[PDB]
Amino acid sequence: HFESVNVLNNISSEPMDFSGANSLYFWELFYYTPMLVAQRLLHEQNFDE
Amino acid sequence: EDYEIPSSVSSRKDYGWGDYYLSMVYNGDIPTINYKAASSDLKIYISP
Repeated sequence: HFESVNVLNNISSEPMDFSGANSLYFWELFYYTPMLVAQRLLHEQNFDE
Repeated sequence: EDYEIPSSVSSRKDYGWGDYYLSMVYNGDIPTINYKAASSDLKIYISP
């Protein structure tokens, strides 16, 4: 049924989950936070920032 | 003790495209770095 199956014997860890329980917080750190900040700077005309 | 050697590598130092931009060797890594040592004898074990 499979094209291939392999055991990843060198993998003891995995990437942080942006769909998981703490995704909320990561989402605010990486996307929402900077979008909030940019919007404010735009309103205040600090275009470069 | 003797040498401070990183245990793994995930961050690339460089990369590039293959011919005609149709492929790339990319996001590879070094899951494990082990080492042994003796005076003037440093042995690095890399599992890339």
